[PDB]
Amino acid sequence: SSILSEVSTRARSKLPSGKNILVFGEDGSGKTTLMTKLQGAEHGKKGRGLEYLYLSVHDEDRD
Amino acid sequence: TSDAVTFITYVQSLKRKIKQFEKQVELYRNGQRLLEKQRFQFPPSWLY
Amino acid sequence: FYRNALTRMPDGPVALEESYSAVMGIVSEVEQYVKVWLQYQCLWDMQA
Repeated sequence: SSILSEVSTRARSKLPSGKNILVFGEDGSGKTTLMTKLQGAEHGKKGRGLEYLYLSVHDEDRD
Repeated sequence: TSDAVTFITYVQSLKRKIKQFEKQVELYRNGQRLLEKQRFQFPPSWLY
Repeated sequence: FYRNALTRMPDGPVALEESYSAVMGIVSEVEQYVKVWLQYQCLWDMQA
């Protein structure tokens, strides 16, 4: 058995993933504005509690 | 002085090959980054 | 307009928190079911 499994097991390399960024900013300190401008959106949603956004990070060298 | 001048004429010959070598270099950065973005399995004997 | 009801919570943030928990639950399971399935892509990375 295996063989197919073990030859599949030899994945050549990997690209970084699974990072994380926290923040604190006081209520209405433009933290949402700064974060939303990072990925390009003019504004997200000023809500209550923990919120959640992206960093769509693109590298041309690794494409 | 024969040994020194032999060294010097050898490095003068290398002078010409320097630029052909350099263009070999960037053409293989071309090829290698291409091959990575073509996602081809680099063999174990591949020298990075 | 009134934005304080979270502190006006009768049961404290627990009802909020558990809600978030469901999210962290579901998404995790999702990627799990993804992960093993996504493993099949390895088949191309190896050549005949």
